[PDB]
Amino acid sequence: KESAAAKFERQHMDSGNSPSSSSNYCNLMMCCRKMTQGKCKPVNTFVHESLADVKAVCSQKKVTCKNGQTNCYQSKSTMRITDCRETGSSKYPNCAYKTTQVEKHIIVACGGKPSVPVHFDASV
Amino acid sequence: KESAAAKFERQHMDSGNSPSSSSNYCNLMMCCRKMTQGKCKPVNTFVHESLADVKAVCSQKKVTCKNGQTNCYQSKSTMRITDCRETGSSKYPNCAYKTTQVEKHIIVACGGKPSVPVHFDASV
Ligand SMILES: Nc1ccn([C@H]2C[C@H](OP(=O)(O)OC[C@H]3O[C@@H](n4cnc5c(N)ncnc54)C[C@@H]3O)[C@@H](CO)O2)c(=O)n1
Ligand SMILES: Nc1ccn([C@H]2C[C@H](OP(=O)(O)OC[C@H]3O[C@@H](n4cnc5c(N)ncnc54)C[C@@H]3O)[C@@H](CO)O2)c(=O)n1
Repeated sequence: KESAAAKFERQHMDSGNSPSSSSNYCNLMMCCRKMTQGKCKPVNTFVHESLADVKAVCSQKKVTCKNGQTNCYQSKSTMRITDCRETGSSKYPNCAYKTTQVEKHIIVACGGKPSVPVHFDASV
Repeated sequence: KESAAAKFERQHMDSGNSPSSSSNYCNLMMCCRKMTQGKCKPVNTFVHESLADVKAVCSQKKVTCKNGQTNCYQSKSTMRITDCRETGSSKYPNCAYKTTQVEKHIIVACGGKPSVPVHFDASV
């Protein structure tokens, strides 16, 4: 059972965050986009550019993926992205992430026809 | 099954939003804070201030609640809040919300011993 006071805190209190400064962004989105089911996905980047701008990376600088595969492409320009990384304290099922906003080039692996991103490799 | 290109979109794409402009803030927070289990809570306000600052309202301008109850209090200073309201297409179990950030005085009902917030009444 939950107190009326505890209920007010759960429903109405979000001290330290807001839609214009959401440090809980990754915590929310990783849960929402289903990357915390069964285990916490360790790292995940969210890209804030247009889908067409990202599909287009498949047409830019060919590079080698981190593991060595050779179907990766580096974006010509830096992109507005958000890095989500588990915190040192993160313990499933309470997956915790550090939200970091940055502008960097991205490298994805592309596949199929036409060639579209099917894996996010790195941010540089 | 889900395709690799679809998986990539679900995991890495969020054009039009970011930790500094989270228009999906409400959609995310209403689900997280448990206000969409069963049905979609119609309206809800999130307060981005310290718990101390919100509890302190219980010591401010006594006023009558919307329904006529008289244990309501209005904040002397404005507060950073976010109004979450269901949208036209919102229908359980797919709850959708319009996020609106504003700065207004809040009115809450206080109760218990000691007196603390137990209900959010309105903003003004
Ligand atoms: N800055 C970073 C660094 C890492 N990451 C993430 C993305 C990766 O997940 P995901 O994009 O699902 O990719 C993993 C899936 O992709 C596939 N995959 C891996 N390498 C591939 C390749 N070269 N070509 C095609 N598919 C590949 C299979 C695998 O299930 C994860 C592990 O590398 O780390 C990130 O988001 N931001
Ligand atoms: N702009 C708005 C408009 C509406 N709302 C929300 C908050 C209300 O939820 P909640 O705070 O749980 O309040 C409901 C609970 O509060 C209690 N309650 C209602 N009035 C009370 C009062 N005057 N004193 C004590 N408890 C009261 C019991 C009930 O379970 C909900 C329904 O009015 O709408 C909002 O957040 N922002």
